[PDB]
Amino acid sequence: RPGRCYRKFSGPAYTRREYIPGIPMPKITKFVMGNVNGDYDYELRLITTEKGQIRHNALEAARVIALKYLSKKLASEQNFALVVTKYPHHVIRENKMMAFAGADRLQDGMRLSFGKPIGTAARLEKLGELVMYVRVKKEHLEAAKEALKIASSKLPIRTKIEIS
Amino acid sequence: VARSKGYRSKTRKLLEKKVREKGAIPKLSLLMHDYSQGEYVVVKINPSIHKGMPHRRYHGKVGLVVGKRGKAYEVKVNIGDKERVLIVRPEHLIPFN
Amino acid sequence: EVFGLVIVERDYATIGVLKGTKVEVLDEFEGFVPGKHMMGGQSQRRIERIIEEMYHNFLKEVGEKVNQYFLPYIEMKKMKGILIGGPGFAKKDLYESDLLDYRVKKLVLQPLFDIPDQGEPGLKELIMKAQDILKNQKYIEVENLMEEIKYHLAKDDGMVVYGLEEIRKALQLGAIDALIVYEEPGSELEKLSQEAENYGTKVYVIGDELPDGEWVKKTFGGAIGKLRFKIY
RNA sequence: UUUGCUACAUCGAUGUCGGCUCUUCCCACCCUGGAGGUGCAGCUGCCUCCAAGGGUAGGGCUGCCCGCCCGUUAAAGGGGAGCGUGAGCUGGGUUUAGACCGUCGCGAGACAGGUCGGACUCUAAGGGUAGGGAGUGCGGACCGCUUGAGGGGAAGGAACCCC
RNA sequence: UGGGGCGGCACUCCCGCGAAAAGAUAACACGGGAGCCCAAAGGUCGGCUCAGGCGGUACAGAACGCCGCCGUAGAGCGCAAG
RNA sequence: ACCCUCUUAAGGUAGCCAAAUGCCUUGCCGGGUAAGUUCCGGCGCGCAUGAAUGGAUCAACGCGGUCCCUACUGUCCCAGCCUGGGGCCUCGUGAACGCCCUGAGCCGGUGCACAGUCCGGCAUCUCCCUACACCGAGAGAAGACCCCGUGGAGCUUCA
RNA sequence: AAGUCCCGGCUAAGUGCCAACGAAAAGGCGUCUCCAGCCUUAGACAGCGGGAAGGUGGGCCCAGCAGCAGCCAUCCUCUAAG
Repeated sequence: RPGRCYRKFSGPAYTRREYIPGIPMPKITKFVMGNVNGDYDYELRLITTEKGQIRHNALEAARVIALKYLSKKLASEQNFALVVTKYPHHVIRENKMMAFAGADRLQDGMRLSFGKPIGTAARLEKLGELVMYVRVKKEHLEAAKEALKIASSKLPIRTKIEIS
Repeated sequence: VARSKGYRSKTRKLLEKKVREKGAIPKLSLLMHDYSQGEYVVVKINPSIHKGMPHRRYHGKVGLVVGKRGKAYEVKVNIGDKERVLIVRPEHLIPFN
Repeated sequence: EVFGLVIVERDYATIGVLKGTKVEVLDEFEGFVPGKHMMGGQSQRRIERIIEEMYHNFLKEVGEKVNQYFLPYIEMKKMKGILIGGPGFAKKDLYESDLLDYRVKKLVLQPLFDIPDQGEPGLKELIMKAQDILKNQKYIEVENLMEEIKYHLAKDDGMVVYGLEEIRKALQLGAIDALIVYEEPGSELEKLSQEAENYGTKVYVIGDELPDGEWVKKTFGGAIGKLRFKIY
């Protein structure tokens, strides 16, 4: 389903697992890559500039592409540390009954319209929240800006890159 | 769905007790005063004393003492434009001002 | 080589692979596409929705399951074609939709086939019906190589080497990119083929089954190869 | 341009599928015209950009629409107009009353399942359109010859053959 | 009653949330319950301290009884939730 | 093919079939056509065939349903010419329906969401005759469809 | 009806001449502006002629890759030059 459906806030935070049966497993499983505790010079970060939600599909695709680019440059355990910070706590739900139960003269239309869970997302409730960062030495500062630019292309919210 | 209208409905947090007020009645010095007719009191429900306990709608209101029946007091309170008389045990009262 | 086999119905699918002359089933699953009678809506307009919607939901998982079992084989470049069969229009709806990956969809060999049965007996029926296609699909590099060899011979550019004595000279230098060996058990040709594989030279073994094999045997004695670079 | 969601308009009625007939429009370009790239030698291909002036046909099967197929073609593109058009036709489909079958129901009966039979009203106040006659104005009554603001056009399009 | 039908019961009653820190507040909104059980599981008076862990003891074992140390409740209070 | 058990007594025999009965479904193979979702033959995973609730079966008969061939043709390619009666022009007789109004050219909008009348434009000299029916959400009938009413009527039965 | 009103700037598309009413991610040093950091008369950037390199084209593997085909180090005849 198009991402414009689940990019905006519609309702409260829906996270309590004990009152929500049958939540699908998120696509993201590994949130920290590389060699943390390595000796690094630069600590550049990816910062959002709007409020919204990021589906767990967008969050996993932005991670595979960034890891492949950095691993393509020199190596994997070598001097880079890739970390994605936000976890998908919010649960997004769809009134799927328009598919099946909306055509049996079953509770069709908007009758009994509370939806069923379809996946998870990361609410971004503040302006300027950290989403990813990567740590490299001084010789790799350029291959690290490009990794974050390619990853920023697969995310719904407008972002920046900051160097420190 | 419409809400159940029990006696203690929608009181999950009004009838809380803070961590430093728990236990069987702590303050005895308030109970050593005998309210006379014409005094002003505040209806403050004590969640741990379950006898002579008023309704949620009167918590924090200011009443006037008009009499006594046994160990409990007759308190006249205003809700809107209506006068209402309650019989409250003194563990659910504090003096006003 | 590996050939993909798919049989799809309105509510049943079978996935298999053809490894040489062996047929192996990968997954058989049902879909629960109901009819008009266990319904339901008791309305003509919206009863036809379900029958045409979990029909599509079933086709979605057929495509998804095909992707999981066939994409690994493609990444090692081991599949050479995909044959799809089945009764009705189920095969047409699956092939012409977006439910197959473009890598898989590009390997589907036309045309689609009518198969009445499912399971392993159905898979063997699909192979029997497509024996004509697999005849053309089994020798392509050999047919391409002979045309390329014929082009180089006329140009007289020395890119093609022939003769048992001269081939052994080029084999030691690793200059023969591909060596076509006529099938002759117990002769020097078979022994030469076994040695040739040690130098990285791809070897194609052909016999009388190909009309071009007679041309190779009559002219070059059955031994002819293509050179990676000019030698003399 | 589908299918849903909503229930704003029409219940003292806006005739409800398909086809035929006739007109016009969109462009997201199938062919015809221009330019470029190519893993473009030539022939044939594939792709990108401009462009709606002209074209896009005949049949078998089904009530169809979609679709499959036959012989050709430069190509036999895709959509809108109250799913354009029943005071133009048709009446195969569909939704009355009659009847048969299967399943269901104690029954009367039901199906969204199949099948046979089943009505198509009207003399055009107004506008529009296609043509044909008089009047007043310019400009006192008449005969004759003209110009060329303006308006419309596709008046032509395409293919095959020779060198 | 997001047409009616089929379904469900949001048709009597109770808890949380919806509910926007007084009061009132809707949805075929979400998460659930009651239609009883007890002569004690009721009344009063007295004594005691619970779950869990640590050290020492034959059978003895994570979990029998005994001797000590800690333990704000992490137990129990008929049944949903507070 | 044989034996044991449960619903509830038994467990579809002879035959027939994708049937006027088969959902899937244009079932599969063959015939007929250049090309056959219909038709014929065969098969039998028979959703849901079957024995006076009558099964199989067609001699003769049918203003019954369907498919194919020959002959024949204006049904068509693709229309043309001719004839009788009307229409057209004139004399006599002499109605009916539409009608807030006479103020109704059209394009884009506004507005309960498709205006003759409102807004912005572009147009527009007056009258008469024949022909056409596209628009006036054209005329004709307190919608038969659908829902509601603590409205009916006829039928049924285990109300 | 009332300003072809005044000052500082921008836009070349008829963009625009829209309170409620009609456009996103991406690309543009097209042009206009503000912050960083780094080189500049001890001659910057761009350009132009030359030196534009030598033991050695060292090499392992190789008929040969004589940087750049499969792993890789790393030494001065030197000074206005590598």
